[PDB]
Amino acid sequence: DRPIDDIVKNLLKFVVRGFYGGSFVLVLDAILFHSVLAEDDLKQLLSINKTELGPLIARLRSDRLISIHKQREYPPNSKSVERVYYYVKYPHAIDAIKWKVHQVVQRLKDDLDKNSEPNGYMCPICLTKYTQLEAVQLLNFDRTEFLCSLCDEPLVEDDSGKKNKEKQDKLNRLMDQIQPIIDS
Amino acid sequence: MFFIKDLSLNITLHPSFFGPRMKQYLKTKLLEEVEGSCTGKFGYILCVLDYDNIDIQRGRILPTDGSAEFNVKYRAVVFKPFKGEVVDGTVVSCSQHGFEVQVGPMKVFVTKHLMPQDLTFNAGSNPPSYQSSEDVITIKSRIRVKIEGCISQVSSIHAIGSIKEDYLGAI
Amino acid sequence: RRRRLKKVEEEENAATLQLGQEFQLKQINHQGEEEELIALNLSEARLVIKEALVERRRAFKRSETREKELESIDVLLEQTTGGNNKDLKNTMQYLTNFSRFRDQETVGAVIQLLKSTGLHPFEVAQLGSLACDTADEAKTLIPSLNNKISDDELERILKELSNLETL
Amino acid sequence: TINQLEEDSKILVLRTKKDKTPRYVWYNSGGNLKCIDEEFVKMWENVQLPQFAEL
Amino acid sequence: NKDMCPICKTDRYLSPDVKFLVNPECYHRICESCVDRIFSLGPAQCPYKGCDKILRKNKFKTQIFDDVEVEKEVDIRKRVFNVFNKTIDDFNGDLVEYNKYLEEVEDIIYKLDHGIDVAKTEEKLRTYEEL
Amino acid sequence: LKRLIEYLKTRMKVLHVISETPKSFLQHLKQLTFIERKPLRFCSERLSLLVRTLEVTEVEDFTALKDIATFATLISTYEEGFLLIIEPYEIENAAVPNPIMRFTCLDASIAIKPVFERFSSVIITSGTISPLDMYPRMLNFKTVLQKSYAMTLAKKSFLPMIITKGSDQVAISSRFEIRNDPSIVRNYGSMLVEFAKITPDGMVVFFPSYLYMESIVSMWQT
Ligand SMILES: [Zn+2]
Ligand SMILES: [Zn+2]
Ligand SMILES: [Zn+2]
Repeated sequence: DRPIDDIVKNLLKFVVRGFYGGSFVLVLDAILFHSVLAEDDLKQLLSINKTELGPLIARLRSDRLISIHKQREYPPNSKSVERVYYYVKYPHAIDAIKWKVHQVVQRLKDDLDKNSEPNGYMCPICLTKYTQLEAVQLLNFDRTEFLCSLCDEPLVEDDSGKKNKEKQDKLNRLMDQIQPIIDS
Repeated sequence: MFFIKDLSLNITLHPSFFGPRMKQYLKTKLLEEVEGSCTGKFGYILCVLDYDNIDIQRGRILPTDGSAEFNVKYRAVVFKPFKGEVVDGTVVSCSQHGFEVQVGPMKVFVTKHLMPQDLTFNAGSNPPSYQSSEDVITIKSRIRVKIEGCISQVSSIHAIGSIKEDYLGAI
Repeated sequence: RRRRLKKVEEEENAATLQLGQEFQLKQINHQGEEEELIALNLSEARLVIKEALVERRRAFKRSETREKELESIDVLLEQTTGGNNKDLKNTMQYLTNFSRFRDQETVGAVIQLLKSTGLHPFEVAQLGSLACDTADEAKTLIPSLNNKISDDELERILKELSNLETL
Repeated sequence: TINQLEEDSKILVLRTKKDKTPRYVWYNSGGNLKCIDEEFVKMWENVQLPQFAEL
Repeated sequence: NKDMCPICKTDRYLSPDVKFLVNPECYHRICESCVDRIFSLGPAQCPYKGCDKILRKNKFKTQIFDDVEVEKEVDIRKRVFNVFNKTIDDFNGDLVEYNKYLEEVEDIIYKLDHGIDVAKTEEKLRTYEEL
Repeated sequence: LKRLIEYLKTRMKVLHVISETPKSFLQHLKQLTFIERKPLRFCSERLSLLVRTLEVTEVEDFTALKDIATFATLISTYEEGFLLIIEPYEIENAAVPNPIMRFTCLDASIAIKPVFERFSSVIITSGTISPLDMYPRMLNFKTVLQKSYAMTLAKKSFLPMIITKGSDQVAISSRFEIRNDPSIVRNYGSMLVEFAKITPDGMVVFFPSYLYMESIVSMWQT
């Protein structure tokens, strides 16, 4: 069909195959194949229990990969119920993908920056951290060890800075994996 | 760094010093409560300038304690560190966590993460020191250090130093 | 006066010239008028403190080499002031060690030479305190001087500061 | 055969939670299924939405 | 890549805050955020793999030209012409000698660009700028 | 040549219109690239000599080098009567911007001055050169006699007519912003229809611009 529709279909397929499980993949692929799809339609095609699609539909709505319509009709047998329709809103969905991956990159930068300030120390007895700025208020009279304010225990070294290269590698491995997303 | 600033302090006089030389008692308690006293707002206050004319106005009696509260305004030399400022000093202690440098009245502790990697601890020396391929840093050694972090409490100020920048270190 | 919380502000950094809201360039004195923030270099601070101590010794009475200077100021300290002088003793020792200039005329020459530049008090006090040699070293020691002083002017003013350095 | 087609990412299948038993196979119209690592999956999970109409 | 910073792995599309910062000693497509993350604390080695040159924070600048070789050629030309500025007035109208001086300037610029005789040309540049 | 081309690439990355003199261009190029005017003045000659003794069979890659050498020599040896215009948009209809750099000759007398300096007798001649006194000012040359002849006819061989309005007295004009006016387009179409009906053999219709002709003929067919 329309080439931009093909591109957004492949983008939604890629993000549901990457960041979501196989049942999510099946539900969103059914949504991309049949444009609108009610709850009985998902049940008939996928043989998925109502309680099983519960977390699936809840996650897909909370990420806005699919959206819901609350229309009820009048069938000839007059046993009408307020059924729900599941479909895809392409611009809101792609905008959600951009916002999610963008701010994910943003606080990955924040996490590696927080790793990039020097490590400081932490007290194993009280399980509380103390950075280098306030450890020098807690150094001893012998001027050798930082002693905890409560436990009075010599402070041990943390690892915020030894893992900076590991965080950079994880960032790189995120980026080369999400290269199709940015191209789309 | 050293500054000169207008300062104001609320000082409390016990009623036993309500004599004809109450102003002299006020000035002496100003001396041994301000000279060398550390405040985080205005830095280490070192010496009080213009001792002949110190602004002392009327002192309010506290309604329950019965003591007199004077709002004394004075001129004093202070020493306030700032982040990112290069100061000189002398080393007074060394350890495996780092070493403290003495600038003014304040000890700036330089952590072991903030020296060049060629420079390493040597505790076998007496006193223990830091040795590199080109220089040694020991006690009573002239050294130039940049302050890149300052914490200031109500009555205590502590600073963090680093010599990893070029054209720093021993002088 | 407004009662906003105004809890958001930039961290005090020497490179950005942010020294806090009460180390601004203008200071309201005890007489009510505004005045330039008085920032002292190390030798200037040593001379101001020594002048204050000898004036206080004169008031109490009415009411040069490194070795002799240290003992002279120690006797002056113990004669003038009473208790809690560990910090002031360390300041006196630190200033007599790292005092670039000896006497009032040389240091006042440094203040007038740096006031000919029309520069920040913090920056000129840093220039008078740090025993720098070259312009690029001055720029990397004080990041505040970036895009403020030309390189030739910087190297010449540090050249006569090196000339004014004595003993 | 469904198993190696699944790790070849040629087909799509759901399995029971008790055991990996295929019951219904589809066609994988998309790409490979294991492009994104699991810690990136949780790292994606860590974020949420403030509201609707701003974006 | 000419569009993204390989050190911090950020595209210009989602992150428009990246900039075309390079260094004269080693020209690397590196961003201002990477520069402030690494070299603000102190001087360090080149984060791109296969290079380990020491470099400073204050020497970074934005690249004017698109070509790395052109950028380094004009930077070397500036580093030569700052001390080599003889003109036809300095040569007193001797056109052939001015042409020969221009030959020598382009020869030493080409030699500094290609690194063929870098030690001898650096020594000649130093002993000619000492005057 | 490579650093000159890179300087040109930097100059075309400007988001607004630059209208500058060649002297200003040369000063900016000298301060940013250390390229002088005199090596630029020999650029085309040096490129021709280099290509000659490289004896290359293919020059389809070197056509743009001819363009650059021509630009360099022109903008180097000419400084008065010329202007460099850098436009961020070559055409405003395009979505993506396409920058263009135009080195334009503002004085039409520059190219024709050596002709009048070389040749003693020049007869400027046209069927429809008017006004005649415009050309000795617009091109710096002196004319010994300028005259327009009036053709003598037994009967008036040609009929010039100026039509300022349509058949229904609606005003007609071909200014470019109202080219889509249905009344004016209909009046021009009706005029052309009647003139085609009453003209025996041939009829030539001249339009102010090709885009105008394309638009009005397309909507005439519509
Ligand atoms: Zn503890
Ligand atoms: Zn980067
Ligand atoms: Zn490198």
